[PDB]
Formats: sequence, structure tokens, C-alpha cells
Amino acid sequence: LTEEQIAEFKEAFSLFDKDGDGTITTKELGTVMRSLGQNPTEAELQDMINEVDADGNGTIDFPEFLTMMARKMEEIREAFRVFDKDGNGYISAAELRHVMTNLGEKLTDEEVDEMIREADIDGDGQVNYEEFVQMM
Amino acid sequence: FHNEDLKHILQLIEPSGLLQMKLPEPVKLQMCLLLQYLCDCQVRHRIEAIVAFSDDFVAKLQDNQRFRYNEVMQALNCPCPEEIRDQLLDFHEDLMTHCGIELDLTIRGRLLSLVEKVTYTLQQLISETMVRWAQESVIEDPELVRAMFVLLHRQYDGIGGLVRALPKTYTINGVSVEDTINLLASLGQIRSLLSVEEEKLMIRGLGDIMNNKVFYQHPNLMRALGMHETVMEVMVNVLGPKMVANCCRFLCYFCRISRQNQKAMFDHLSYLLENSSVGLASPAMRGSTPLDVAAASVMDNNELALALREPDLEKVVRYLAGCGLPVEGERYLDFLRFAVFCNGESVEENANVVVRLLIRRPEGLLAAMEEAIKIAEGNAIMTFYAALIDLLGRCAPEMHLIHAAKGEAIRIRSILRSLIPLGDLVGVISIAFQFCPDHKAAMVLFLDRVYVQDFLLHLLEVGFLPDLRAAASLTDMALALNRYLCTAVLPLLFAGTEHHASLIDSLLHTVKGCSLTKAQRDSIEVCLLSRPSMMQHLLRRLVFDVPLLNKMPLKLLTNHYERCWKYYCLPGGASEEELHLSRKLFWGIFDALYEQELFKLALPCLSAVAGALPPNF
Amino acid sequence: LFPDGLPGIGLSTSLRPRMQFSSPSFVSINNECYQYSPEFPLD
Amino acid sequence: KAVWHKLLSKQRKRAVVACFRMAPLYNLPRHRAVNLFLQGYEKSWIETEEHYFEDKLIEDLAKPRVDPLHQLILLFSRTALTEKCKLEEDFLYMAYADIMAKSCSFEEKEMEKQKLLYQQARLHDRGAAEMVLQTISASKGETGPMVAATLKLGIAILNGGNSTVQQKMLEYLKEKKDVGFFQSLAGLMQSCSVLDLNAFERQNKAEGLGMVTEEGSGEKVLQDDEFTCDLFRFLQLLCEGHNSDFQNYLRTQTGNNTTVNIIISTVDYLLRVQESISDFYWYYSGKDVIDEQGQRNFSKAIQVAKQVFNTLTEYIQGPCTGNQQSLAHSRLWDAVVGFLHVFAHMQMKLSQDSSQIELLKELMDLQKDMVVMLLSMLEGNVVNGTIGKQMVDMLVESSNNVEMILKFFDMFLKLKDLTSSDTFKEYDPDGKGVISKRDFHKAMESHKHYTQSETEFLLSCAETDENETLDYEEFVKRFHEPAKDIGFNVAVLLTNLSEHMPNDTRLQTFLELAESVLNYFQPFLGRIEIMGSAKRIERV
Amino acid sequence: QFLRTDDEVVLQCTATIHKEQQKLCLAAEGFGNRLCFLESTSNSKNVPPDLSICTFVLEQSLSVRALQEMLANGHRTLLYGHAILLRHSYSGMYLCCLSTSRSSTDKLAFDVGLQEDTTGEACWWTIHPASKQRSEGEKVRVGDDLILVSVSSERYLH
Ligand SMILES: [Ca+2]
Ligand SMILES: [Ca+2]
Ligand SMILES: [Ca+2]
Ligand SMILES: [Ca+2]
Repeated sequence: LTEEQIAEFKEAFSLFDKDGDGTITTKELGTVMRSLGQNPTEAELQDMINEVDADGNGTIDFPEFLTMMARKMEEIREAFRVFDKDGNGYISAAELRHVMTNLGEKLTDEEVDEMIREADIDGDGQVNYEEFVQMM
Repeated sequence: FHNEDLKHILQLIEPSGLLQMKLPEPVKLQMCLLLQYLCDCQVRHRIEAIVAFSDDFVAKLQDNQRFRYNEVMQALNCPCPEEIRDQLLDFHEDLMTHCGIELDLTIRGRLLSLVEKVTYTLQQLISETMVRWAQESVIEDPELVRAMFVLLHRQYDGIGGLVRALPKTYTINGVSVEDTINLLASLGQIRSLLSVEEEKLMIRGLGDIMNNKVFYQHPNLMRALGMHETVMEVMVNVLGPKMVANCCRFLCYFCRISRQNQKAMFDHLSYLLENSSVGLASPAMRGSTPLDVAAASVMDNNELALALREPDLEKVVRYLAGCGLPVEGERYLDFLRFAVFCNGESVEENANVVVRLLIRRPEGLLAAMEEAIKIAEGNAIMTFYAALIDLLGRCAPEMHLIHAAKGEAIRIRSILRSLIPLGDLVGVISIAFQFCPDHKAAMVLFLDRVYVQDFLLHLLEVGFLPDLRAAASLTDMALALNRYLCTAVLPLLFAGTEHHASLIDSLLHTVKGCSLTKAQRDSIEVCLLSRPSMMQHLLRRLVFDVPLLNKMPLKLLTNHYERCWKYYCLPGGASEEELHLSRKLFWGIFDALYEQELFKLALPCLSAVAGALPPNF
Repeated sequence: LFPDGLPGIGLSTSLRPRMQFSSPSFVSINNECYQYSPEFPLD
Repeated sequence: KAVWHKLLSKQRKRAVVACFRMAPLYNLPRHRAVNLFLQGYEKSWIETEEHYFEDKLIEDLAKPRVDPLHQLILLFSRTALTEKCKLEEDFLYMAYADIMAKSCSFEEKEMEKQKLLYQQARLHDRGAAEMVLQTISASKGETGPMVAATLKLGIAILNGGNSTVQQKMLEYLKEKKDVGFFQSLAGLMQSCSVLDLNAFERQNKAEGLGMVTEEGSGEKVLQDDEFTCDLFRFLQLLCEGHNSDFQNYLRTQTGNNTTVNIIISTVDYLLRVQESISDFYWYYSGKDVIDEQGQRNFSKAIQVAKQVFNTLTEYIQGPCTGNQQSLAHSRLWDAVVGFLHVFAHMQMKLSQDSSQIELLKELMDLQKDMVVMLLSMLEGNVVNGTIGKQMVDMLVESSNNVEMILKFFDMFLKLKDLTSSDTFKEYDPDGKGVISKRDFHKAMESHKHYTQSETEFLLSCAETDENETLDYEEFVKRFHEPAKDIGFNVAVLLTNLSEHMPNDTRLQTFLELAESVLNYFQPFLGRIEIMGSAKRIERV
Repeated sequence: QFLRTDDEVVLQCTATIHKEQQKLCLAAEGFGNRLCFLESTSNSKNVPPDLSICTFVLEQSLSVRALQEMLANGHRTLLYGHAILLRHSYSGMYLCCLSTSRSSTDKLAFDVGLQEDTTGEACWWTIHPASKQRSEGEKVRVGDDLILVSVSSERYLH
């Protein structure tokens, strides 16, 4: 398997990891599902462990995580299609409401231009294609 | 009576004979039980074909709907807005959502065809011959009359018998046909032993169930056979030695295997707590009490913990009213710890109820438990008064602001702080450096929950006095070392030289390993929250640590305490000579060719601390 | 499931716990009667 | 910038969560696919109409010695006659006394009453009024599923107020001098129910962290209210038609050693329901967004509170003087004190929604079914009778809450007069079904009747739909119809106190209080005079 | 017949000390002593009780819910399960549960004196019947023996 997406999955594992000892408990999963808007309880966290709990340690190990992503799930290529609704790389001031709708964070009303204006190259009033290769 | 014989036998009774004649009473009673057998195998045939259609149908269903859903989530993904949540459900709820709306896809014709067959002979004649008997022949013998109308009602409601058939059937493979049989051979031995050594055949019977590969794989099956109630009514029959325990150990394993099993075992808690016949300890009977079944019934699930109510906890403290002499009282408070906490954070409802019933009868404690600390020629009191404290630490209102921004969680916290003094430092610091490890951690988890940094220095000379200096003394001392790595974490939240004396003793103790790194995790943030003259003095031992660094115990102490010394070098914003060797001996490791990529970034803060602050023995 | 009924069918793919038997002999293996039942001629 | 890189992690932190969650799709075990398929097939697809088969079957057993049906009832009586200090399960009984109970426009309205009375003749000819009267007296106080099945038979026999069956229930009790029946009926209501809120907020917190709840409705309302409704309905059917030998049998119970005053014992029950819903008001009183479980715990509690008033009436309805006197000395008055106090405060907050009309109708109806009772308690008054004297005495002891409901009816009746005045109709429109809010704030104000406080309460929601106006027909149909039937009984009850009991002065406070009501219904109530069975004359 | 609001009442037990029926009543002084004590009545034919400092006037009776919302910022009839604000009839101060510790066996017996501060749940006493016959929610008649439970300390009037 291509180790680019596996290194991306290691980055995603460390994104999920908070105690940093190689094992992921249930509480990291509960906090990451509560931080992205959703409201889980202990029952959903518990049996969602028990499905993945083939290793039988109550935690998420790394290679079973890797094949669990390799089951269904590029990463930023599928993410760039969220940016590119229009297909020309432009993410306009009008198109920015169509990108940030399905995230979870309440977008601001003045700082949203400062996110563009610091990142924009010449000031075309949009977010172009060139703000993806050398911005991420 | 295989295929040739039943044609001889049915067409002896059918032709359409035996049934047409006139018969006396206690023979047609015998025929009625015979006639029930034919309908029973008719029911058996209906289930054997309803599992036959099922395997072919889900082979059409799963190979369609799992496969065609895979086409949608590659053509639409957007992790889970709407169309995921229709297929994001429980697997039980997914089954009802898939098929069970068809009484308002492409296979909607096929299952609708089957119910037409399972609409539905001899149903005509049994409904006829029960009428023909009961009309002309005015009946005594109510054992017969009860037997007649059952076969009438079972005939007219053949659906309702099948309604109580499907929550007993179960489907498995050809792999399981080995271990299932001698399971059933053992289970039938227990059902046969229900009516009566009598003990040893049950113990031989129960353990052979407990070593089966098909005993964990299908706990729905073991629930559907009702074999929790089987062993329980055996134990119900025994109660008013080892025959009680060896079935009781099976129940504790029975609830541990799944949550949905444990809900079914909840409904027997009323009888089960009425057994103070076992609480005189004598281990290893402490894995087999009827209390211990009551333990594992509530043990984890917070849903189960909220459902139980006040007469359950009334009887337990009624037994604690009996303890006015003892040793049995430690196990009741062991049970109530599983009634209030259950996850790591307490419940808010049962925690209120138990302490209100713990004031209506009360039973200095540290004035009394100190006097028995040298009692010899005993410990069952020393764990008891440790247990009652360990209970009361669990029913704390909140470490969250529910304690802060609310009344009615303080009213009860006022009770907890009033019944005890501070007091416990009898057991916390003083006696606990000699029994040792079980009770000092128990007194911590009370004091942390109920009751800033002035008592940080006041409650020093604690823990690492005997323990962190005796790393080669290893055996109860060795059993205490990994225990207080995690207990000493929550003390994250002048005498700092003595703290550095224990920390260097902790550094020698850090010279299990996941928890030893956990006590390092409470140590690495400890110097960050340090007047910094001790933090500058602790960095002098860090150069003493740097001499013994440039193994893995110092390698985690190299890159961490270097940036932490820069966090101690915020005070500059004397011993830089040893710091010059500290960059030199690190450069002496740099020319030698692990986690050394961490310590290499710690070298630039060693010049930035000199750019901010300085501008085996 | 259907004839185009007869409860004397021979398929019977349920579990159906098996028969075992023992012959009432007079060997000195006295912890082997001990299992099932005395045998009998069936058919 | 930094928030641009902050969404890249929260994209992958959230997209991995979907691969954690969507990985179960019935994939690898073919056993768990098929084992779960059956249980879902059961609870969805068996469950159909077989229920043509009852009325053919009891027809098939009432055929030409002794009938086949006649032995079946004879089995259950002789089973229920032996002392075992307990009943059984007897799943034969649980199905046959169900099937025996499942088998029960003027000319059709009499012919349906005709063929029903034939179908209860099919059963009570053969002692079916005795297995219901014995299986209650067998189980001493236990509310098991057995005794809940007999009440569904005894209701489906007495269903029309049957007179011969009500004669056979008594004349069986008189000769078999049965203590064990009235000992059993008092113990049956003794626990029986109450809506408890400590089980609700336990579940409400369990609605917090117990995410999906399948059948957690068990301890919620009254512990199987369907039995508790069916107890009192069986008691009401024992007295409809005014069996004055039986309403006096439920009181003093003459020819026995000990006596069970069952009529006080049902007063003590609904007082426990009065407090049970007052506490379900007080907890609720500040949230003001009734969720789904808040609705279906009132609706399962209103109907039982509705039912207990309907059987409270039938002990009083025929003017048995020893029965209404013996309930006036009891603690009835505290219940109707409390029930008023729920009526005002809820209606001011339940009539602020478009979703909370479904609770409003039921709570309006129980107000009517309350005053239908204390109309019927009043009917033996003479002029200044004591039972008329005490009924006004509770009317000042909760005087402060009679105000709001009488004020509530005026808001929706004075709207019902101002419907065809053209400063109500042709003011803002010609006529369309759209008026205004802003002119409705002043077209109503140019009728000069109401204070400004009542105009804003009338301006509660009134459309919540895109217009900042209201609707003509829908608002007035909710104004006229649900408060003119219930409001009529309150007008009758206020009439009935003054004309029967004059020469009170604080009653003249209440009369001139609701003068807008009594001058609206006075073209609808007739006051005739008869010679009502006491050889006196009473207004009707 | 029914105890109501604003009627002078007294509170007395009848405890026996070696078969001597001491019909002691609760009294207090104030104006220099913020504590309560006992007054004896059994030797009434020789020593009469100083009844100026024994009598208490009920001032209010609330449901518990009404109390909890009231702290959050005509003669009525007294009911069980209600919190009452007892008033000393002479000294004007209200009976309360002081948060101090004196004149006890020194385990958790809090002190009962009489203070001035009307607010706070220290001066509210709930009434619980010593009878399974008469129950919660109904009116308390003359001579009904009962329990007084504090709202703040939740300790009985021992
Ligand atoms: Ca982790
Ligand atoms: Ca793991
Ligand atoms: Ca554009
Ligand atoms: Ca650009």
C-alpha cells in the first residue's frame, strides 16, 4: 500500500492521540466527537470500541487502525473537491459560504477577510488555485 | 417411526379409524397429548423453512444493499451529513429500517410472497374433533378439559405460538456443531439435576460449559436458552458450601461478557441482596458471593446504575445497621461503591440517597485507627475504616463547576466535610511509611474530592520518603511502587529543596514503565509551575542528570528538562559553566554517529536560555 | 414449507440431542454403567 | 493562515470518525445477518389480522346436557375456588378470557345496541359473570397480568350498563357473603399507580447520556396505566343506570362481618393523582418547551384522571343521599382545589404554541369532566344546603385561580362576539382571512373592551407565518369551539349556585366577575322545573 | 382545630428521666444570649414556667419549591411538608440553626439559637408527621405530635 496515505494516517492517529503512549483510550474519541459538534454517550463509544476491539486491550492500536481506514478510505484530493466546487481552483468570496457550511465552527464576520488577505498572493479578491499547493 | 411407519400410523388415524370411535376418559387424554405432538412438529417444520428462505434472502439483500451503498459513498464523498446517517444506525435498527417499512427496492416482491405461504389439513379435523368430543359427552376430569381447549386455541392461533417461537431460535454454522452438542449435553444434565452427589455433577456440569468456544461467541444464544435462570433456581433451591460458590462464580462470568446479557441479569437483584449467609470472608470465597453477582450486575453500565431505587439501598444499610461489633461490613460498602461511581465520575442521584441514609445511623476515627496501627496479638478494621472513607470519596458532587455554580450539591458536601476533620494525616503522611499501600491511596481519593498551594509545601515529606529511596529493596514495598505513581499525579493541582530531594529520589526511582512515565508526566509539569530559585537549583541536578545522560531513563529526562530549564529560565527575563559542558557533552554525543532527534532541538533553547536568562555517585 | 400438509417428513435439521446407551454386562469396569441407560432392541 | 490549517485537521479528525462509525454494515458474519433478520421479521411482520376468528369461535362453542362453552367457564370457576393463597399464571385463561372479551343512523344505533346485548347474553347465561367475580376475589391485592385480563372481560360484559348482569353480580355477593371480594378491590387500588417524577428526571438525565431509549416507558407513568384505567371503568360500569341497591352496597356493605367503604377509597386515590400532576407541573413550570416525552406523560396521566372523575360521578349521579353526604365529609375538596390550580397556569402557557394544542384539548376536557361532577354533587340541595354551602367555601379558598380561567374564557368569547362588526371584518381587509397585527393591535383596541395586556396575550402567536398578521377563520375556530362547550358548564355551575343558594355576598363577587360569560350563554341555557322524585320541585 | 399562621404556639416534648415525666418545653432568651434551652413544667404547682419566653408565633408557611424560588432573588392554613419561619414572640428574633458547635456530645450536633437574618435557608423548618395515619399534604390539627427538620442543616430538632 502507498505509504503516503499511511503517513497521513499516522498524522491522523497522532491527531486523535492526546496522551501519546501509542494507545488511544475512549475519552480521546469522546472528546473528538464532542469537539466536532456531535453528542456521543458512553454506550456508543463503548460498542464502537468493541467492534474495533479485536486486539482486546480496550484501546486503538495502530495497524488495525490502518487496515480499518484501508477498508473504505486521497485525503487532500478528496478535501480539495470540497474547495473546488467550481473546478477552476477559485474559492471566491461568494463561494466561501459553500465551503465552510459543513465544518462546525461558526465563521466570523471581519476576520474571514484577514484569513484571505494574509494568504492571498496579489489581491484577486478570491482564494485561487495557487493558495492550495503552497498554502497547505 | 421413520417414513414408512408414520404412513401406517397417520393413515390409521386419518383416513380422510382410531379417532372416530367412542372412547373413555383417561385414554382420550392420552390421545390429546399425542395429537399435540403432530402440531408441534408442524411448528418445527415451519421454523426450519423460515430459516431456509432467510439465508437466500439476505444473500440477495446483503450482496445488494451493502454493495450498492458502496457506490453511493464513493460518488458523494462530506463525512456524515444526511445520507450516511440513514445507514449510520445500530445494526438492530438497520434491520428494521431496511425491510420493516414494507407495509406502507427490487426485492420487495420476494419477501411479500413468503408471508402468503406462512399464512399456513389437520387444522380442520382437530377443530372438528374437539367440538365433537365436548358436545355430546359432558366431561368430568378437569385435567382433560384443560388439555382439550389448549389444542383448540393452539389450532386457531397458530400464529401466536410462532410469536413465542422466534425469540428462542438461533442460527449457527457447521463449524459450531461440535462444541454446541456437548454444551447441550451438559446443559441438559443441569436441567435434569434440577430435581433432586447432586452437588458434584453440577460442578462438573457447569465448568465444562465455561470452557466452550461457543459460549462467548453467542451470548444471545445463552440468553435465549434461559440458562441464567436455570442455574439461579438451582442456587435458589440450595439456599435457605462449595455448591453455592461454584454456580455463583458462573454468574459473575455470565454478566461480564456483554452489556445486553447484564440487563437480563438485573431483574433478580431484589432476592439476591437478601443473603448475609456468605459475608464472613474466607478467601477465595471472595469471588463467589451472591453479593458478587449483585456486584457484576450493576458494575459498569450507568444506565443500570440510575435505574435502581431506594429500597435496594435500604436493605444494604439495614445490614450495616447489623454491623455493630465487624468484618462483614467491609463488603457492603464494597458493593455501594458500584452504586454511585460506575465509570470514573460519580452519579448524582444515588450519591445523594446513600449518604442521607448514612446519617440516620452514623456508623475520632483517625484517633481510633491510629491505636490499632501497632495492634498485634485486626486488619479487617483497617480496611473497613479505609473502605467507608473510600466510599465517601466517591459520592463527591463534582470536580466540575456543578460544585461551583449550583446549590444542592453543596448541601451534601457540607455533610461530608462536617463528619470528618482534616484529621486523616494520621493515616496520610505519618503512619503510612512503615497495610501501607492499600489505605494511603484510599485516604487521598477522599481528600482530593472534598477539599491552595500552601498545603503543597505543608503536606510534603510524603510518599517518596521510604519508597523512592528503596528501589533496590525489592515484597509489599515493591507492590507499593507502581501503585502510587498514579495516586501522586493529582498533586499536580523553602521546602522545594526537600521536594527536589524527593524528586531526585524520584529521579533515582525513575532511573509499570508506562506508569513510571506517568509519574514523570506529573514531574515534568511540576518544575514548570515552580519561586524559580529552586527551579534554577533543580536545573543544577539537570546538569547532574546531563552527566549521567550523554540511558533511556535520562533520554526522556534530557529533551524534557532542557526546555523545562528554559521554562525555568523565564526568571532571568551562575552554573552556566556546567551548561557549557552540557552543550559540549551533547556535542560529544553528536559526533558518535533513538530519541536523540528530540534532544537536538533542545540545544537551541540551551543557547536561548543563555539568550534570555544569561543574556552512580 | 408447503405441499402443492404432512408432519411425518424426514428432513429434521434441528439439533435434537442424541441417544447413547449401555449394555448391562458384568465386567469389572463398574464406573462405566454410569452414563446413559440400559440398552434395548429397538425395531 | 492558521485557521486554514485548523480546518485540515478537523476535516481528518471528522472524516476518520465516519470510518469508525460506518464500518458496521452487516458485513462479515453471515450468522449475525440472519439471526438479527428473524427478530426484526418477528416484531414487524407477524402481527396481523387474525381477528375475525373470535366471533365465529364463540358461535362455534354456543352450540347444542351442557354446552361446550359452558364447561369452559365451569373450568375457570372451579379452578378459582380453591385456596392457594395466590393465583397462577394460567396462560389458557389469559387467552380465552381475552377471546371471550374480544367478541363483544337511529335504527342502526339501536340495532347495534341490540346485537351487542345479544352477544353478552351469549356469555353471562353460562356463569361468565362469576369467573370475573371470583378471579378478582382470588388474587388478594396483586396487580398481576391475570387480574388485568379479568377486568377486560368484566368491562366487555357490562359494556352498556347491562341491568341483568348488574343484578347477577349483586345477588351473587349477597348469598355468598363474600368479604374476600371487597377486601380485594380495596387492595387493588391500594397501590395501583401514580405518575412519579423521580423516575422521569432519572430518565431525563438518562436521556442525556443514554442516547437511544427503546422501551424505557415502564416506570414512567403509573406502572401500566391501562390496568389502572380499567379498574375504575369496571367500577363505573357497576353503577351506570343507577343501581341504588348497588351504590349503597359499595358504601356500607351490610350483610358481612367487616365492611369496606370503597367510595372513600377511590377519593383517596385521585388525591394521590392530584399531587402527582401538580408535582409534574411544578417541575415543569419554568421550561415552557414541552418536548415529546413531556406530552406523552401528560396524555397518559390525563386520561386516568379523566376516568376517575367519570366513576366518581356514578356513585353520586342517582341522588343517593347517604353517598354524597359521605363523600362531602371526606377529603374530596383538596383535589378539586388543586385541579383548578393546574388549569389556569397551564392554559396560559399551553395556548402560546402551534404544537401544544394537542395537550390543550385534553386539559380543557378534564376541566369539563370535573365540573360535570360537582354539578351532580349539587343536585340534592334545597336552598341553603350544607353541601351547597361547602361548595362555595372551596370557591373562596382557591378564589385567586378561578379568576384566571374566567378571564381566559372572556378572551375567547368576546372575540367570538366581535366577528361581524366591520371594524373587525372590513377594517383592514375587505375580507380575505388576513387582517393585520399592527391594526389588529388597534382594531381590537377600537372595540374598547379589553386592556392592552389582554390584546398582547391575544397576540400570542396567531400565525407565526411570514406575514406579521393573523388568520381569520383558524384563530376564531380555536376561539369559538374549544371554549364554548367547556365554558358552558362553568356558566351552568355559576348559575346553579346563585339561584339555589342566594344570600351570599362573596358569591355576588363571582357573579359580577364573570358577567361577560353569563351574558353570552344565557341565550343557550334553558331553566325548566320538574317534580324530581323527592316530591319537591327543583330547577333543571 | 387547625393550626394556622400567626397563632402563638409552644413546642414541648415529654421526656422521662428515671420515670419522671419531664414535660420540658423549648425556650430561649436573646438580648444577651443567642442560645436556646429548656423550661420545665412538671412542678407547675410549685414552680410555674416563665411563659413569656417559651411561646412562638408562626409567620409563614411555604412549599419547598416556593422557598427555593423565593431565596433565588388573612390567616392561611398550615400543612405538612411545609417549611415554616418560627418567630420568638418576645425577643423578635427568629429560631434558626446556627453553624457553630457548643453544648453537645461533640460529634455533629449543630447549635440552635436564634438570629435576625430572615433570608437564607437556616431559619426554615419543615414539618414531618410522627404518624402513618395522617400524612403528607394535609392540615396539622391541634395536638399532633411531629418532627421539625431544618432545611439548611437537615438535622432533626433533637
Ligand atoms: Ca490515548
Ligand atoms: Ca489498542
Ligand atoms: Ca465568480
Ligand atoms: Ca489569488
